[PDB]
Amino acid sequence: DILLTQSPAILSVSPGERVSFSCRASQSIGTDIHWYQQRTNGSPRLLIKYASESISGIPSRFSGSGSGTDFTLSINSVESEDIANYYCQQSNRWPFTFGSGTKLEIKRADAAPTVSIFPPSSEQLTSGGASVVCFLNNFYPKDINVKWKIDGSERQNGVLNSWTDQDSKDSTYSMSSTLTLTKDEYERHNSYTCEATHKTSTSPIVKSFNRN
Amino acid sequence: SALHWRAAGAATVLLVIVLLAGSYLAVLAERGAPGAQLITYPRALWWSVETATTVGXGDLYPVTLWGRLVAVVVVVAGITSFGLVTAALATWFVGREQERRGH
Amino acid sequence: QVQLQQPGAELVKPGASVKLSCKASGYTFTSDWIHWVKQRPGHGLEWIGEIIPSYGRANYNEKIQKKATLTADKSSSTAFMQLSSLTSEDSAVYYCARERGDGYFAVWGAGTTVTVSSAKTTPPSVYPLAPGSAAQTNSMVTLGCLVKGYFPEPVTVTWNSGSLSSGVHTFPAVLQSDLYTLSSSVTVPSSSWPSETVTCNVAHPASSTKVDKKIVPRD
Ligand SMILES: CCCC[N+](CCCC)(CCCC)CCCC
Ligand SMILES: [K+]
Ligand SMILES: [K+]
Ligand SMILES: [K+]
Ligand SMILES: [K+]
Repeated sequence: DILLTQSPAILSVSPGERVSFSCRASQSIGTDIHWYQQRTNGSPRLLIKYASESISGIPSRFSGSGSGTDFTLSINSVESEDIANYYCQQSNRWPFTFGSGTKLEIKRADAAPTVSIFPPSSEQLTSGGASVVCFLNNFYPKDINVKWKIDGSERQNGVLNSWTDQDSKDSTYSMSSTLTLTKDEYERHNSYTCEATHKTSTSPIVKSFNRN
Repeated sequence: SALHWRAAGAATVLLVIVLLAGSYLAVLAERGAPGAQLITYPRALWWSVETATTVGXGDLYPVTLWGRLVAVVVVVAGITSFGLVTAALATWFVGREQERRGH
Repeated sequence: QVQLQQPGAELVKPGASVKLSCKASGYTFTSDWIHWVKQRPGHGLEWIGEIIPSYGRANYNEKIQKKATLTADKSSSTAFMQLSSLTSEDSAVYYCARERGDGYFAVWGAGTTVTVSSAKTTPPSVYPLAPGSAAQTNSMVTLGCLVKGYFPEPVTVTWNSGSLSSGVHTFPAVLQSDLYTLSSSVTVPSSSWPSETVTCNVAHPASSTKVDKKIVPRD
């Protein structure tokens, strides 16, 4: 079988700069290579067929080159929408084989998170539960630390976090920290705070709210 | 229309059918075998032309039994057709030469 | 029009089987090959096999333990993949693609999240996320939608039935006690709310449920 090597697996590039992915086949496959783009939670979409032939609907900034074993997919002026995974696939010999995949990564200007604290919903309290949600939206770089405080004392139990991949609208990142308690534990505490410490601000950006 | 020109014409249409069906059947039998390159229809159609014309190449060839049986059919249909055209040109020449001799 | 249509999700007990679908539309020729691609979460694309519906011959990836059986009902333009004796290793997304016999996959389906687990199916609980009473709003305002206690993945969270796409963050789910949980964020201008309604549409295909929830300010 034909092996499709894609190195490097991650590729950083500044906005508006030209990027180039690399696909190498274990043996000569002529031009029988095809490129696919896959964003987060999306289906793959054909970008380039037969090394260099383009597709309708794919912007003109997507080009392709190479023959034999070395193939190249290039993007003139990378945009935030281009943030996705890029696979190559050969159809020269059976069976069809795919590449390992290359993730595109934009290096934008630094951005501070937009913190937002949300009390639990009265619909949720009816079912015997309380969950305080805190959003850390549209920051760069992706390194960030959330801190939970209840009545001034730091909290760590019942806290689950989730990070997004690099957002494809503005090349930023985002994070949600969810503090989950019962109604008993929630009703015997006054203030709930959410502190975000980022590379952009030495002072942490905090948001609080009192249940009373 | 005579016979040697009806057959020459019919053989051509029959050969095109052999080229098309051969291209379809080659991809059907070659897919599944590792290393097989005869697995897309456009290049299989090019291979069937190489094969019926007996140019052969070597950029494409079957590796499976039923793909090689499809090859045998495409070759024979190709050699026979291009030979049936030659036989038709002889009848045309032998015929018009009898007219040049009076008979 | 959507060419390849696949279900949202399927929940398979360990060792059981499942028959994924992939209904087709658009130009269907005799040279159509339907492929099935397996993608584990975080990993790449893995070719499983191919099927020619205008004949019914199926080929399979020689390099993997054959876990599939491809069929095709030519009358309904539907390709079926029959997986059986599944483990957690088989838990992944399964795309179907249409090849015009010329090597490339011209179009893909949305894929079907196959979750191999023993846990029961749980529909999601959707809860509003309106700002606290003492939160000074800038020119924008951030509203949210909390999806908790559901199994299995996935959930499709759209805002105002899809009309609102700008400024939306749907965070990945987290697994705990055999139940998933995630939240979605929406950021509309502060002036535009609550004069113009805002609603998150959360759809859990593994339970065939889709629910709304308007984000009103707190009483
Ligand atoms: C001396 C061999 C010549 C090869 N032929 C004639 C082509 C001459 C240009 C190939 C058939 C082409 C349809 C006939 C041999 C058939 C076995
Ligand atoms: K020859
Ligand atoms: K020859
Ligand atoms: K040769
Ligand atoms: K040769």
